[PDB]
Amino acid sequence: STIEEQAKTFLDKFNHEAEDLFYQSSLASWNYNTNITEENVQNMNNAGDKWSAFLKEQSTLAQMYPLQEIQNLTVKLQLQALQQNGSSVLSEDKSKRLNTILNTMSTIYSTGKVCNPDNPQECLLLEPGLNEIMANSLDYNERLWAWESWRSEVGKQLRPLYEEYVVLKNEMARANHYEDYGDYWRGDYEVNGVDGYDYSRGQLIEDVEHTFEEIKPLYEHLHAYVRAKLMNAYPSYISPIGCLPAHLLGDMWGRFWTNLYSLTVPFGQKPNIDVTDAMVDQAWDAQRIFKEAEKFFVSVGLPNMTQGFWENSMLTDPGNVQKAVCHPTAWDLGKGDFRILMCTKVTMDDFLTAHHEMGHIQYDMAYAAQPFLLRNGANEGFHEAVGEIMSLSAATPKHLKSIGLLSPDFQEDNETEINFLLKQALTIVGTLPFTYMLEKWRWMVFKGEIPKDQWMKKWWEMKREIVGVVEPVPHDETYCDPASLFHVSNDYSFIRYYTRTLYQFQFQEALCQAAKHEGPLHKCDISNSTEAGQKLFNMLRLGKSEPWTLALENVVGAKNMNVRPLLNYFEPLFTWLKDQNKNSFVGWSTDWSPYA
Amino acid sequence: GGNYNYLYRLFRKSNLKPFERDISTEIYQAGSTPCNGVKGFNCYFPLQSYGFQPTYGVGYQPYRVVVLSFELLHAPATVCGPKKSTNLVKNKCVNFNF
Repeated sequence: STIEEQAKTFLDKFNHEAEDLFYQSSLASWNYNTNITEENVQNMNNAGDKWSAFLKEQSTLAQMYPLQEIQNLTVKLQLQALQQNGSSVLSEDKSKRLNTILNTMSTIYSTGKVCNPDNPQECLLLEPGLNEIMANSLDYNERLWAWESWRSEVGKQLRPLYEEYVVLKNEMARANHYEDYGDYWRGDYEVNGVDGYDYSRGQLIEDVEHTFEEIKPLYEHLHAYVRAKLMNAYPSYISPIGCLPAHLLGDMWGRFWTNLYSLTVPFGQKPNIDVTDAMVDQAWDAQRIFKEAEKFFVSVGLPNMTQGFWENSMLTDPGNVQKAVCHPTAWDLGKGDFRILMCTKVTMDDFLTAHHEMGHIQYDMAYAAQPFLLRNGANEGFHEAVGEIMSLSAATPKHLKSIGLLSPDFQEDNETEINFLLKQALTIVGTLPFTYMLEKWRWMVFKGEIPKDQWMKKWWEMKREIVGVVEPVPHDETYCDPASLFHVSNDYSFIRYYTRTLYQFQFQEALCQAAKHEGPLHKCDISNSTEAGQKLFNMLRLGKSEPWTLALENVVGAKNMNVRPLLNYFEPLFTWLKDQNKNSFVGWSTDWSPYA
Repeated sequence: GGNYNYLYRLFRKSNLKPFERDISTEIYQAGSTPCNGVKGFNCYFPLQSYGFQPTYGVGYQPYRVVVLSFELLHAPATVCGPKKSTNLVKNKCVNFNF
């Protein structure tokens, strides 16, 4: 019989039950995440196992279709998505071994406990405490000891597991018609549909490093400024020619330098802008915050937020034994069900968090018209970019004053602009080299280009070159420093946050261009710009129904992945640093270590 | 918990004529393999059950619809709307419609 027609019928029959089963599972997960109780675990057991038994046997049926003659690109793509066989392509023993090692890795990583040697009866965890002591302290021995303890008592026993975990992962990557698991992680960043916009998994391999060298001078100037600040704050502890140790950045992974902002403040005489007192005096509750934030979306042009939402979704005050998770999430339960899960309080951080969450909620509405299997973004770097672009746009003092939150007679100058630019740069642009080096490490360790022995040496020698992070204490081959990270024992791709930031900056620059705004790119306002909303909405609704190459054609001018706006956003910061690190050599030397 | 008492046809060989109803429960044949009254390789059940819930969003909730169709066959007509009447007045030359 015909294939394409019966393929469409099978797709529709699948989607009919997929919609309601996913709806039920998401509703149960939402209910427990709002109502944390003991009786809401067995129901998720019976729901998740059913969801798994629905996602595989239907995919098992997605093998009788010869996906080579289908003319429709959408049907072919959807069937290919269902044509995935998962990790069940191996034997049962190997699959159960993989599941066992994943579960035990998660459990052991979730049991981080290090004791202070003077009192071995007091072990701390990754939660506040050890992490809080490390982040907010002025000392060298304690922070270094905490770093060593965390990366030795958690970074050693996971190494033998990782040894065969990597080879098993690459093994069923080979069994899944992929040369390496790196290409498995790069399969998403690939399109093989319409001509002229073709992309390949191997293209992203060389598409990552070439867009960073243009940002390298800015990172070098920032590192020189940080080194000078450390010299005037931590005398005789940082090499002026070289760089700083791993632990002195602020975080053990060197991901963010937010904890270092107070030490490296450009102009600490003037405090940063905080209008929490405005909420306190004006009595702006959670509903007022949410409505005043929704006025931004109303002004943008996106559709108004659905009625009944305040009823179903919890917002504030878990209160009594009725406990709810305080992790702000946007839940798309399906069948027209969208909800928010956050512990709203009186804080501008909570203001921006609610902004990001409602941005995710609006993105959830965006792909409502898409079919069941096309209700996802084109690539992983779009959801968070969309969430954060508006948060960056809604944090300007002009935006605060526009809602009447601020007086019309301020005297803002370049000092506060520079201070805010450097405060935001310590986290935004200060994580790109770490993301790049971590992604290279994961790609090469899943590619097999480096043997077992060339793991610690290569990792440290490239970390010193790229980020500028030296070993506070020497390590040996048995140590696995990257193993003490969230997205290293969880098998989650980390390239999301790399392209995500560039998507943020490109889309923000495009909105500023087509938003009737002039001046520096860090002071753009997109409120009350209906024309700018349509530019985003043209792609937000599409989701995964169209290529990401086509996605970078309705918002940005060019489909190429060019880092245009990063060098212009921190332009005042760069020209201020031009007059800052005049007497300090920029860069670092890979020959000095804190121990020797 | 979900109102599953509502079902609707999803697969049929052809369309519906105006004012045509079919309650046939024959298993649809997407492919060419015959099926002896049971679904299988290329056969699916032609009716799908609704899962209506109060938690359903706008447009997905159950809706009650009634369509009135008016027929005027040459037979005598009896379905007609009400016709009101005024009050009678006496001893005054008026025009009436009894």
